[PDB]
Amino acid sequence: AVKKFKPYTPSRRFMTVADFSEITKTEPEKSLVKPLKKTGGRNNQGRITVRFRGGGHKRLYRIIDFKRWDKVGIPAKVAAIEYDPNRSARIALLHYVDGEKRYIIAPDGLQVGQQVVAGPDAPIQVGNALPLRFIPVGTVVHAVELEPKKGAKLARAAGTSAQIQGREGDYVILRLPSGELRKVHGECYATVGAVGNADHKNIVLGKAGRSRWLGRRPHVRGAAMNPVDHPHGGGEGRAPRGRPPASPWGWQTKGLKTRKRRKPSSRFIIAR
Amino acid sequence: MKRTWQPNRRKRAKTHGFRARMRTPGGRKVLKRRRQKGRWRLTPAVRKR
RNA sequence: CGCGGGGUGGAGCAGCCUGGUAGCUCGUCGGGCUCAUAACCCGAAGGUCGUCGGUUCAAAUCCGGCCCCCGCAACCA
RNA sequence: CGAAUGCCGGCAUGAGUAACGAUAAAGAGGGUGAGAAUCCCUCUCGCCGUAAGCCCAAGGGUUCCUACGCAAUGGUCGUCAGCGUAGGGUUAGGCGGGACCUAAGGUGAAGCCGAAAGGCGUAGCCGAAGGGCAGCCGGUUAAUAUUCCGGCCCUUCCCGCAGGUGCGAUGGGGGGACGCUCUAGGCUAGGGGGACCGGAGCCAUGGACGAGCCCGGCCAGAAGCGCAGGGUGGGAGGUAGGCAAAUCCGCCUCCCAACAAGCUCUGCGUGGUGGGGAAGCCCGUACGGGUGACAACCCCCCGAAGCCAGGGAGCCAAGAAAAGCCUCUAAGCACAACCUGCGGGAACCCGUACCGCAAACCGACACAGGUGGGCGGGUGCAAGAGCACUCAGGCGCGCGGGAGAACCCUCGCCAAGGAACUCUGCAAGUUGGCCCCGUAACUUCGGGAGAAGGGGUGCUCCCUGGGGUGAUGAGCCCCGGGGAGCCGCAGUGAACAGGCUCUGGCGACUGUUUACCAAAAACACAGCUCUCUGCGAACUCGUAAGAGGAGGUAUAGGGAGCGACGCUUGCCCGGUGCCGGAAGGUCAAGGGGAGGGGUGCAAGCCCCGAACCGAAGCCCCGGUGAACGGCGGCCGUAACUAUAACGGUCCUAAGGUAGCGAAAUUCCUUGUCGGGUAAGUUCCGACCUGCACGAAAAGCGUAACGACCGGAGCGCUGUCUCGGCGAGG
RNA sequence: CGAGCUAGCCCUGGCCAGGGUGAAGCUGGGGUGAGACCCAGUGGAGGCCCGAACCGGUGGGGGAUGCAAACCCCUCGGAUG
RNA sequence: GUGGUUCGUGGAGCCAUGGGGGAAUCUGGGCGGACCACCGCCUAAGGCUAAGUACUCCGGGUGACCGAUAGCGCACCAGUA
RNA sequence: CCGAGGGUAGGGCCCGUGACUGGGGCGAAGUCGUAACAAGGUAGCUGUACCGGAAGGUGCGGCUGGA
RNA sequence: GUGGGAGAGGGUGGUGGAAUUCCCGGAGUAGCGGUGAAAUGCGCAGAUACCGGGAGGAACGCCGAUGGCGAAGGCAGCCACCUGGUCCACCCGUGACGCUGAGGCGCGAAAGCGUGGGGAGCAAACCGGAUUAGAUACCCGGGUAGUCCACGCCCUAAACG
Ligand SMILES: [Mg+2]
Ligand SMILES: [Mg+2]
Ligand SMILES: [Mg+2]
Ligand SMILES: [Mg+2]
Ligand SMILES: [Mg+2]
Ligand SMILES: [Mg+2]
Ligand SMILES: [Mg+2]
Ligand SMILES: [Mg+2]
Ligand SMILES: [Mg+2]
Ligand SMILES: [Mg+2]
Ligand SMILES: [Mg+2]
Ligand SMILES: [Mg+2]
Ligand SMILES: [Mg+2]
Ligand SMILES: [Mg+2]
Ligand SMILES: [Mg+2]
Ligand SMILES: [Mg+2]
Ligand SMILES: [Mg+2]
Ligand SMILES: [Mg+2]
Ligand SMILES: [Mg+2]
Ligand SMILES: [Mg+2]
Ligand SMILES: [Mg+2]
Ligand SMILES: [Mg+2]
Ligand SMILES: [Mg+2]
Ligand SMILES: [Mg+2]
Ligand SMILES: [Mg+2]
Ligand SMILES: [Mg+2]
Ligand SMILES: [Mg+2]
Ligand SMILES: [Mg+2]
Ligand SMILES: [Mg+2]
Ligand SMILES: [Mg+2]
Ligand SMILES: [Mg+2]
Ligand SMILES: [Mg+2]
Ligand SMILES: [Mg+2]
Ligand SMILES: [Mg+2]
Ligand SMILES: [Mg+2]
Ligand SMILES: [Mg+2]
Ligand SMILES: [Mg+2]
Ligand SMILES: [Mg+2]
Ligand SMILES: [Mg+2]
Ligand SMILES: [Mg+2]
Ligand SMILES: [Mg+2]
Ligand SMILES: [Mg+2]
Ligand SMILES: [Mg+2]
Ligand SMILES: [Mg+2]
Ligand SMILES: [Mg+2]
Ligand SMILES: [Mg+2]
Ligand SMILES: [Mg+2]
Ligand SMILES: [Mg+2]
Ligand SMILES: [Mg+2]
Ligand SMILES: [Mg+2]
Ligand SMILES: [Mg+2]
Ligand SMILES: [Mg+2]
Ligand SMILES: [Mg+2]
Ligand SMILES: [Mg+2]
Ligand SMILES: [Mg+2]
Ligand SMILES: [Mg+2]
Ligand SMILES: [Mg+2]
Ligand SMILES: [Mg+2]
Ligand SMILES: [Mg+2]
Ligand SMILES: [Mg+2]
Ligand SMILES: [Mg+2]
Ligand SMILES: [Mg+2]
Ligand SMILES: [Mg+2]
Ligand SMILES: [Mg+2]
Ligand SMILES: [Mg+2]
Ligand SMILES: [Mg+2]
Ligand SMILES: [Mg+2]
Ligand SMILES: [Mg+2]
Ligand SMILES: [Mg+2]
Ligand SMILES: [Mg+2]
Ligand SMILES: [Mg+2]
Ligand SMILES: [Mg+2]
Ligand SMILES: [Mg+2]
Ligand SMILES: [Mg+2]
Ligand SMILES: [Mg+2]
Ligand SMILES: [Mg+2]
Ligand SMILES: [Mg+2]
Ligand SMILES: [Mg+2]
Ligand SMILES: [Mg+2]
Ligand SMILES: [Mg+2]
Ligand SMILES: [Mg+2]
Ligand SMILES: [Mg+2]
Ligand SMILES: [Mg+2]
Ligand SMILES: [Mg+2]
Ligand SMILES: [Mg+2]
Ligand SMILES: [Mg+2]
Ligand SMILES: [Mg+2]
Ligand SMILES: [Mg+2]
Ligand SMILES: [Mg+2]
Ligand SMILES: [Mg+2]
Ligand SMILES: [Mg+2]
Ligand SMILES: [Mg+2]
Ligand SMILES: [Mg+2]
Ligand SMILES: [Mg+2]
Ligand SMILES: [Mg+2]
Ligand SMILES: [Mg+2]
Ligand SMILES: [Mg+2]
Ligand SMILES: [Mg+2]
Ligand SMILES: [Mg+2]
Ligand SMILES: [Mg+2]
Ligand SMILES: [Mg+2]
Ligand SMILES: [Mg+2]
Ligand SMILES: [Mg+2]
Ligand SMILES: [Mg+2]
Ligand SMILES: [Mg+2]
Ligand SMILES: [Mg+2]
Ligand SMILES: [Mg+2]
Ligand SMILES: [Mg+2]
Ligand SMILES: [Mg+2]
Ligand SMILES: [Mg+2]
Ligand SMILES: [Mg+2]
Ligand SMILES: [Mg+2]
Ligand SMILES: [Mg+2]
Ligand SMILES: [Mg+2]
Ligand SMILES: [Mg+2]
Repeated sequence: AVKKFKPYTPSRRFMTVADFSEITKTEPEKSLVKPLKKTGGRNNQGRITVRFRGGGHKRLYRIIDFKRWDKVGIPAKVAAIEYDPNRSARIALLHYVDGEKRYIIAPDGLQVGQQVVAGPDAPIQVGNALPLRFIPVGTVVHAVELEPKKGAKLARAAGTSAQIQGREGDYVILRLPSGELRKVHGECYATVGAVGNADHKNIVLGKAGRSRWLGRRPHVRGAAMNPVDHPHGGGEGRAPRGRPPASPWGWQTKGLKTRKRRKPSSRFIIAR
Repeated sequence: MKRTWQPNRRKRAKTHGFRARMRTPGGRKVLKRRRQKGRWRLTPAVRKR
């Protein structure tokens, strides 16, 4: 989708909005299973650690289910599909037959009315979740766990997905939304299908405000400020850095790798 | 234009208050000295009810 | 005015700083192949080294004086 | 002690000089008084009136009220006072705050961390104009009143009775509970009109005894209705979720409803009763009292932004918690307990004066400054919180009197010319509201547009079309059309109310900034690209613990630069950076000890110490420019000259492509041609010999946009020729 | 020792008169095999437009032992983000 | 690896120590300035212990100390206005 | 009232002219190279795309007016 | 109409093997590439050649034809669904309903452009090595857009019988 606009105001011409057709006549969220008071704040205890944040629409947290072995075997019916301000993926709310309700990040396909479930059993269909081993090599899938019982963590962004590649001992090779081939443990669930609402990468914010709404204040270039507060700074009419591009704190930012070398997680990785 | 003193009872006891100064090691010393110097008033005289 | 770089056969460049020995590409001349010209092949010629001085036994080469040439600086007021 | 712009104090000079704090404005009579422009009274004049009038809040803290007083305080005076002396004055179960709740955030048992001091820290606690919560109208004081008193109406607790029911928790569920914009129906506040009702009175100056002028025609109000409107399905089986249990909630499944029919719950009327009640006239105030009065207390119209409220519609940026309250069950307990009615008793602490856009708060001051919330009447101008006047109310700003020079400030006007002024039309002028004609290039089809340029605008009479409230009518209130006619110099007659166009530069644009000399072409900006980061992420703060990132997960997050958009973004990896290279060279502690020394009669003890084995880094080998950067010189050549498509040579890591160019880059320079001019170092169009443009410190364009900078025209003008008169301070 | 001025963000309240312009979306019609699309009428979008409150501070003038250690007059930017 | 001592790595002991290795109970162990031999001195890894010494909020005595711009900031209702 | 015309304002078409600039046509014997015609010594022609003093080259697909 | 027939006609989904390139393991050396000849290039840091495994992309050998099909452009492994045209027989039904077609409309190789994906081989531009007088070419080694998919444009051709 992606709503468009006629130019009746510069900016609201290039501006592009999402299409909330996929939003089952829902909107008002569900008390109980979410929401919780969401403590918004751009800095830690005192100081500001991440810069340029703050401001932007008030938000309510939708406490989603990111570990599904909670209900192994208990099937549930997908009730609605709603908007979640805390993420890029739309989310689906679903009523188990157990009578319990919980939200799930909604996969592309999954339609309201559908029945979905989790566990070793589970049929390989959009929405169902199973330990990685039991999933057919090659099938795509989202909401992966990295270590058994620790909760989902990979491919949860709007319309992202990972594809299974092979098996190898108690591990199974994956291919993350980034292109890294990772070795994940067999016992990590991963609900099947891709995340959906993949038009998300196409929304043209539009104006200055639009960014402000999502809570992101203006970002000033180092080049603009002085030597006192950033490498690229001073002296006359602009300047060409004058040294290898660096961050406010001073480490190179055009090429310098960061992953800490001797990490134990190294051996389970294979790509880029 | 607007100036720098905008009186506020709450802020004043809340900041230069007595329990305020007792709470920290530096403030307790603030008291010591003032006590040791004589000062009729150890801390500002906030008021009302 | 000041700083440093440079004048070498006809053209463009080496050759010095560790003085004795001028090298390369083109061009020019004679000869070949072609019907003929170019290409290609075979041979040959050409340099007071910007000039006036001395330095040494000996100066393109070292050192000072001028003749042009090129580039850089001419800021604070 | 004679000097140190010395230190403290006292006194001079400028000097009876500048000032006396908004240009809203004063005059007079009569009081009082030792003493009145300045105090009290009355008459007249002027000023604010979406305040310069009222109600809160914060701050202030006796300033409130009354009596007696001027030495000082008042920018003069002072009999006055916000000043001095004394006395009085602030009354609450319903207002606000606390014996209620939670937000951020603090505090912080458990836990973790830190040389010490201390740092974190799920529970709990604390934390408020957010939630919960029971009072309205009138009367009295010199000063308090939703507080005292009158009327009317409530809320809790406890102790009874009278009945009902498994009662019951800090525990389970429900509710409370939520955005922004736009909105419907019916009400209220508030306001307009009245031939009706109620009133002291009044015929002036030429007319008017008239349905004449003037004044006023309500407020509160339980039950019960009535009118609006908000909430909400009722049964029954099954149950494995709601961290124990539930009959509750949730999930299936059959019934009946789908309607607000019915239950409730608010608001608005109406309501037993209770209260107010003008002008004017009389009085004595420093003000209030009395009469008017048995006051009347009625009919229409406008009408909310307020009420019904958890109303509806739309949208994307997707919009607190906890308690009270309903319900559910657990331990317990069911002679308890809880629910419903009726009684009797109990209901505490603090605030309450007065100032409050200001002479009482923030500014050393009776300071032209600063200060959040609510009410803010009437007429006219299209509307309105704008504008002019003016209600209620409150002012004339605590030095006056004269004078009528220059010169200044603010203001008005001008012959003829009209930008000649000048760095620049700076300043001033022009234009100006509504209604209707009518509008170009260009363009991203929206815009440019209020383009430009025009005409209409008053009042009188006649005819006529819609609504709105009433019934389908009168009136009352909105919107229209058409025809005649009147008067002025002039009809948004005063007040509020764009000068217009052309073309360049910069930046896309709305935004932001050097509080107190710079508002921009600078910052930001959507968007483009590079780069890091697989999640106990990178990164940032911190000694740590920790926290942000993020309750996110590559369509995600951090760093850099570029900066809507269009067409594009060339070549060089030699140097620097970053990246990729299990070969080598070098390499620190350490391993290793050939070998050497010192002492001992000696076993020994103690030193030195070469092979060799030894990381990362450097070297080296590669890559990589939307990484740091760079992107040439000298000669010759064409059948007029001239110039060079062509060539030669030297050096380079490669040797600037496109596009642009006397530029926001051009020194020589007012380059040279062309255009605007009477004339143009500026401007615009070209030319290229680009001192010293050039491709994401982007390049060249670009509709729209601008208190940005340059040029030009029209209009208009005291800017100028070149002044002149008038006004007030 | 200070964030009672000022900068930023967190929690929770408040405020923005009155006019313009008219987006999508609906609805009717047109059209097509079905569309796209074209018309009205409705609709009320917007870092849209005028303009008080309010937030500013552009140009000139006054003020410069000031009324004021940032003021006053005229003029002006934004004003549902 | 450092500190302490006069000792700044010096031929650098001793006395303290964070890091690693790591004993013995009198024929045991430290020290006497690298080390070694001899000759000597002490007996670590547990603790308590007057007096002599410091100071002057306070009381007293004295002054080749001041005499109200001195002397304490204050002679005086001053850590006040 | 209409009204020739004149005045003000802005559009539409056309002709003229303008520094400079684009390509063009023509002009016996100037310079560069050799593209096509023989298999033209890389078969040629082509739509497009990029590049180059120049003819032209190369990429993609097509045609026989070539084998 | 009824009953049948052939077909690389068209759309979507799915799937098979061969080969290539890269990665990993084994084994193995002193050269491999390349051309008219070479050089650039690759390789003792372990290449070329052989084996084993893995990833991915694109095009479908034999069948294959001078064949088929479509209106043209054009269409080729295999499967399925959805779908157009078409030929034969039977002469059953309608009953002149027919031919052409300004405009409109739809389709339209390749290159190209937009947004996103993908990227093995190839290959404009470009960089190197030769050849030449000079080579911005022909040859050789590199190599980017592109070639591939989705959707939206673009309308050209020796779109040729
Ligand atoms: Mg909750
Ligand atoms: Mg911190
Ligand atoms: Mg803190
Ligand atoms: Mg994009
Ligand atoms: Mg920035
Ligand atoms: Mg700066
Ligand atoms: Mg800093
Ligand atoms: Mg720096
Ligand atoms: Mg510069
Ligand atoms: Mg530089
Ligand atoms: Mg710099
Ligand atoms: Mg100077
Ligand atoms: Mg002296
Ligand atoms: Mg003095
Ligand atoms: Mg004087
Ligand atoms: Mg005087
Ligand atoms: Mg005077
Ligand atoms: Mg005054
Ligand atoms: Mg008035
Ligand atoms: Mg007093
Ligand atoms: Mg008083
Ligand atoms: Mg008195
Ligand atoms: Mg006086
Ligand atoms: Mg005064
Ligand atoms: Mg008196
Ligand atoms: Mg008094
Ligand atoms: Mg109590
Ligand atoms: Mg409490
Ligand atoms: Mg909390
Ligand atoms: Mg703490
Ligand atoms: Mg806490
Ligand atoms: Mg609490
Ligand atoms: Mg409260
Ligand atoms: Mg209360
Ligand atoms: Mg009072
Ligand atoms: Mg409960
Ligand atoms: Mg609850
Ligand atoms: Mg008369
Ligand atoms: Mg009533
Ligand atoms: Mg249970
Ligand atoms: Mg009365
Ligand atoms: Mg609602
Ligand atoms: Mg609580
Ligand atoms: Mg019960
Ligand atoms: Mg009170
Ligand atoms: Mg009061
Ligand atoms: Mg107010
Ligand atoms: Mg005054
Ligand atoms: Mg004041
Ligand atoms: Mg204000
Ligand atoms: Mg009003
Ligand atoms: Mg008006
Ligand atoms: Mg006004
Ligand atoms: Mg005049
Ligand atoms: Mg005149
Ligand atoms: Mg004129
Ligand atoms: Mg002039
Ligand atoms: Mg002049
Ligand atoms: Mg000008
Ligand atoms: Mg002006
Ligand atoms: Mg301009
Ligand atoms: Mg402009
Ligand atoms: Mg700008
Ligand atoms: Mg400033
Ligand atoms: Mg501005
Ligand atoms: Mg300024
Ligand atoms: Mg964390
Ligand atoms: Mg978080
Ligand atoms: Mg990023
Ligand atoms: Mg910039
Ligand atoms: Mg380089
Ligand atoms: Mg490099
Ligand atoms: Mg390299
Ligand atoms: Mg490296
Ligand atoms: Mg090494
Ligand atoms: Mg030029
Ligand atoms: Mg000229
Ligand atoms: Mg001229
Ligand atoms: Mg330049
Ligand atoms: Mg530049
Ligand atoms: Mg570049
Ligand atoms: Mg920049
Ligand atoms: Mg650049
Ligand atoms: Mg730029
Ligand atoms: Mg702006
Ligand atoms: Mg004048
Ligand atoms: Mg005067
Ligand atoms: Mg419409
Ligand atoms: Mg609007
Ligand atoms: Mg706006
Ligand atoms: Mg500002
Ligand atoms: Mg405005
Ligand atoms: Mg030491
Ligand atoms: Mg010893
Ligand atoms: Mg000893
Ligand atoms: Mg002791
Ligand atoms: Mg003294
Ligand atoms: Mg004395
Ligand atoms: Mg003193
Ligand atoms: Mg012409
Ligand atoms: Mg011409
Ligand atoms: Mg020739
Ligand atoms: Mg040829
Ligand atoms: Mg050929
Ligand atoms: Mg050819
Ligand atoms: Mg071609
Ligand atoms: Mg080429
Ligand atoms: Mg028949
Ligand atoms: Mg046809
Ligand atoms: Mg096509
Ligand atoms: Mg194509
Ligand atoms: Mg290749
Ligand atoms: Mg090639
Ligand atoms: Mg040749
Ligand atoms: Mg053909």
